[PDB]
Amino acid sequence: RDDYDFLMQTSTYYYSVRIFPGQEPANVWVGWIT
Amino acid sequence: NANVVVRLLIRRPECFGPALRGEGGNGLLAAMEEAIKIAEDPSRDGPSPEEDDTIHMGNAIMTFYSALIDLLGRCAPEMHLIHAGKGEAIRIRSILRSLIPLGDLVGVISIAFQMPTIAKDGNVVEPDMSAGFCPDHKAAMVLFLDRVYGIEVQDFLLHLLEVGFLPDLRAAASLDTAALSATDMALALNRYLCTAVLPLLTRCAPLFAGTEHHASLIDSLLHTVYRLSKGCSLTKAQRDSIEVCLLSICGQLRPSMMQHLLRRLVFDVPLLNEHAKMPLKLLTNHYERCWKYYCLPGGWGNFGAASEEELHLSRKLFWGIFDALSQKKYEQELFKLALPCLSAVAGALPPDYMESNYVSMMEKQSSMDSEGNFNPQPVDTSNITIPEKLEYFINKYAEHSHDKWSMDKLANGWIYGEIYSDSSKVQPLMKPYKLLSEKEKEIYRWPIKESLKTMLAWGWRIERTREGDSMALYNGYSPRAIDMSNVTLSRDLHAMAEMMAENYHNIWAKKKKMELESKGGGNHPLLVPYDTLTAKEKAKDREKAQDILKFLQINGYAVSRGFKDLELDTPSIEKRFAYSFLQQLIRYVDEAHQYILE
Amino acid sequence: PGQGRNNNGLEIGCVVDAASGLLTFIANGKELSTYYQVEPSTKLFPAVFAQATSPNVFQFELGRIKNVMPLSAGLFKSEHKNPVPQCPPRLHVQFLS
Amino acid sequence: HRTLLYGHAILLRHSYSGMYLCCLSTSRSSTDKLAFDVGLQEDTTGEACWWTIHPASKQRSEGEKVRVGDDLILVSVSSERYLHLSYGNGSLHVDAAFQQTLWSVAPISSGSEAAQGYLIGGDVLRLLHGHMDECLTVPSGEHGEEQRRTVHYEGGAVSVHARSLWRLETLRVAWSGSHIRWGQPFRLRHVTTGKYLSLMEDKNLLLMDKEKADVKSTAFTFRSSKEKLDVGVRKEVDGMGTSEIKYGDSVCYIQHVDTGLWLTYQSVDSIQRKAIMHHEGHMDDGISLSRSQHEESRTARVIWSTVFLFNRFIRGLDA
Repeated sequence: RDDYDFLMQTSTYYYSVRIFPGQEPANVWVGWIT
Repeated sequence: NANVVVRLLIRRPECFGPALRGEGGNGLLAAMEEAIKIAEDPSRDGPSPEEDDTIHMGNAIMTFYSALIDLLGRCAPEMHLIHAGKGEAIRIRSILRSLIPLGDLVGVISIAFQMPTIAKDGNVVEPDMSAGFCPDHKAAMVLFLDRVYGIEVQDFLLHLLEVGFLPDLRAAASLDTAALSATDMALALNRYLCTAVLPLLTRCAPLFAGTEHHASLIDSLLHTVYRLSKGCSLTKAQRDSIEVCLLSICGQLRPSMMQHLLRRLVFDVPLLNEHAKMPLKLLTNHYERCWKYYCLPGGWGNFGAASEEELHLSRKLFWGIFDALSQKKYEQELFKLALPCLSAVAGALPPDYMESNYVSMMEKQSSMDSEGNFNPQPVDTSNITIPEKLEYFINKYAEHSHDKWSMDKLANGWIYGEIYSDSSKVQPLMKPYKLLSEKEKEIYRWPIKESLKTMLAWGWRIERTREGDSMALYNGYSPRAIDMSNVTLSRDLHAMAEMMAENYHNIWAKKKKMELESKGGGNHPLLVPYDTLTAKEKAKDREKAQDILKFLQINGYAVSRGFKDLELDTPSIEKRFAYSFLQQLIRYVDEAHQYILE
Repeated sequence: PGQGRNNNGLEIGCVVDAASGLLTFIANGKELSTYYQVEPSTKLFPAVFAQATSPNVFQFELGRIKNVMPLSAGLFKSEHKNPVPQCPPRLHVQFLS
Repeated sequence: HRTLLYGHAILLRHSYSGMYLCCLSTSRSSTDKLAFDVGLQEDTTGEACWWTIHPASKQRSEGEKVRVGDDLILVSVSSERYLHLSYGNGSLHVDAAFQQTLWSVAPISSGSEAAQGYLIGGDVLRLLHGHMDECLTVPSGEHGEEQRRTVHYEGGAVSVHARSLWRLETLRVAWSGSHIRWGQPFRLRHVTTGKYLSLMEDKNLLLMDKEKADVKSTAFTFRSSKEKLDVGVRKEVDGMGTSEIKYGDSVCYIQHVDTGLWLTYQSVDSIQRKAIMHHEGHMDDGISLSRSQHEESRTARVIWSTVFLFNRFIRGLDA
C-alpha cells in the first residue's frame, strides 16, 4: 500500500504518454518544455 | 386527369393491394419477396388440379404492383409546376411520398435477377418471362423514384448506384458472350438499362463532381458502361444512349479518375474499327476540357497535376493513333472523328515532356486482353525459393495468425478440449502455435510463404534492419496480440499492397475459372477484373495485403522496389516529344514531296 | 528492450521532482538512463512532439504510479493533497502555430 | 359571426391552450403507416390547421346550413384524410386515416349570449364565505397529498393564492356553459389538486379521486335561501338559459343533492376553522362568488399538470 504520509510529504509528480500501436515511436518525443 | 385519379384512389384504399392497404400490410418490398417465393414454389403458383391458359400468380402480383407504382409515378406532378410553387402539386407530392416510402423502392431496385447459364451440352437454360422477376418491374420503380422523389443529393446518388444500378450493369456486361447475347434475359435487361437507368444517370451528371471518396465506385461504373458499349445485340438507340451517358458523366468527372478507363482506351482506339468512334469523341472532349492538367506545370490548383504515368499513357495513345491512321485506308467520318482527338492530345502533351527512360514494366495488359477482355493469370513463383532469414518472420506471422484465429473461435464460443467435434463446438486446436504440429502449422504457413514468394517474383528487395535484428536478438492460454488497425503504411506501400491485392485476386480468379469450366455453368458475378470490383468486394484482399505488409513493418523488415534505373537521360533532347513529333512530320512532308514529284 | 510497443503501446512515464529538479523517465516499467537536472523556480510544461504516421497518434494519461503524486496536485493548488488523479477543464492541449 | 355551411373550411381553436387542431404528419405507428397523428399547433399558417366539414347523412347537402345536432365527417385539407377513430387498437385512439368516422358537434356555450357578471358553467372561482373574506380551501402545500384532502375555511393570502380555486362542472355534457340556475346539480373540482369535493358517509367533507368521484357523493347545488322548500325537478332548457346567480352580489348556500345537508363552518377556533356538513346549519352560512382571472386559472391548471408529471418522474427515478 502506497504510504499516505509519504504522498502528503512528497513533491514528485507524474504523467504518462501512450503511443498507440501503429504510430512509429521514432517520430514521437516525450518530456517537458519551458 | 391525374388529380382526380389520385383523389379517387386515396378515397378507396382497397385499390392499392393487400400489401398497401395500410393495416397489417407488410410493404412493397416484402410483397416482392413474397412474390419471389411464390414464383419459386410450384404448388402456390399454378392451379394444381395450355401454356397461355396458365397464369403465374407471383408474376401477376409483381405486374400488378409494378403497374400501380408506374401509374402513381406518372400521376406525380411535373417539376416545372413544383418549382413554380403550386400548393396543389406540393400536396400531391406529399400524398404520394406518404403512400410509398423511399426505402421500399430502393430495396425493390436492389433485388437481383437470375442470369441464364450455359449447360454441359453447350445449350442455354433460360428462365421464363411468364414467371419470375423482370426488369420491366424495376422500370416502374425507377420511374416513381425519379418522378416524385428525385435524385438531388450526391450521397443518395452514389448509394443508389452502389446498391441497385451497378449490379444490373455488371450482369448486362457479363451476359455479353456470343451465345447468351440473344437470350430474352439480356434483351430485357438491355432495354431496361438503356431506357430507364442510363438516362437517369445522364440527367444526374452534375452530381458527379465532388466524388473523390467514391473513386473505386466511379471507376467501376465507367468500366462497366464502356464494356457494355461493346455488345453486339445493342441497337442504334441503345448505343447512342450509352454514348450520351458516358460523355455526360466523363465531362463532369475529375481528370484523375479517368486513368483506368484511359488504360483500356489506349488499347482499343488504335484498332480504329467502328466501335472506336465513341472513344474518339470521349478522348477529344476529355483532352480539350483538361488541357491545363497536362500542359501547365501546376495545372488546376485543386485538381493537381499528372503523375507521369498518365503522360506515358497519353504519349502511347497519341503515337498509336497516329500510326494506325497512317496505315488505315481513308474513311471519311473515321478521319473526321479522329483528327480532333489527335490535335487535342498533341495540345495537351507538354512540348518539353521528358519520356520515361525507366519505361513502365510489368503492366498487366495480358489481363486486359483483347479476347474475353479478362485473362486472369498470376505471376508464378514456384521457381522462386524462400530465403532462410525470413523463416523467423514466417514463424512469427504464423503464430500471430493462429492467435487471431483463436481470438475468433473464443468470440464465436468454441471451447478447448481433446475430442474434435464440430457439432459440440469443442476444438483441441485452441493450444498455442508452438504446441501446434507441423501440418497444424502448415495451414497457416503456406499462404504466408506463397504471398512473399509472390513478393520476390516481382523483384522487390526485402531486407531486415539492424534494429529488426535487435528484435530477434531480444527474442490453454489467453491469446492477446498486436492490434494493427492503427498502423499505417506510406502511399508507396499502399500501392504495393494494392498490386499484391490485384495478384491475389487473380489467383482466386484462376481457381474459380477452372471451377467454372469444370461445372460448366453458373458464371460467378465477381469474375470481373480488380478495377471493376467495388470497395466492399476488394476489402478482404486489400486488408490481407495491408496486414501482411504491416506485420513486415512492425517486425522491422524493409520492403522496397527492387528495380533501379541504370541512367536517367534527362539532358538528351532527342527523346523529347517535340523532337520525335517534328522529325516524323518532316519525314511525312518529304515523303509527300517525293510522291508529288513522281 | 525492443518489441515493447508491439504487444502494448509504449507508456512513456515522465517523473519530475519539484524539490530537487530531477527529471527521470520510465519506459515500460524500467528507468531510462536519460535524465535532466533543472534550475530552481523553473516552470515545466508537459509536451509531446510527434510526426503522425497514423490516424491515432498518442494519448495524455494523467495517472499516477507507486509513491508518485499525480500531476493535478502539482498543477492545481486546491488539489495539492488529493491523490486521486484529476483533469479539470482548465487543462487542455495546445499546439504551436 | 357567420353560419357554418357544409363544405366549408373551419379553424378550431382549443379553448384552454389557445392552439389550433391540426394533422401532425408524424404518425405514432399505430399499425397504420398511412395514418397520421392529430394534435395541436401554434401557427395558423399552412393548410394543416384547416378542416373541411362534409354531410355524413344524405339528408343534408353541400352549402346547406349545419344544425346543432348532426353527424359530421371532417377531412383534413393538407392530408385529405378523415378524422378517424382507431377501433382495432387496444386503447382507443384518434388519428387521420382514409376510413371515415361520424362526429357529433355539441354546443357548449355562446359568448355573445353570455351576460357579464353572472355565473356560467365551467368557471374557475373562489367560494368566498362570510364578510371577513375567508375562502374555502385545502391545506397548504407541505408536500403531503393525503393531508391535502381536507377542506376548511381560511383567510389571508389564500384568497390570492391558487389553492382556493374551484371549477364548477355541470352534470350535463351539452350546453355545459349555460347560466347556472338555482337548484341545478353540479360538482366542484379543485383546480390545483385535480380532486372533486365530496361528502363521506360519516357526514364529513373529503376530496376523492376522479375515478371514484361518484355523482351521488359529489353533487351540490346553490339555493337562494335556507328554506326547506324543495327544488324538486326542473328539466333543462337547450340554450344558454337565464342569468340568475350574480358574482359577488348574490348570496348562495351549498346543499348536498342527495342528503340535503347544508355546508357550514365548525365555529371552533389563519382562523383555520373547519368546514362541516350540517342539516340545520348556522344562521351565517351565506357565501359569495368571485370570478377568477383567465391567467390565474391557466396557471393553476399548468401547476396541476406539471406537478402530476414531475411526481411520476420522481417516482420512476426512485423505482
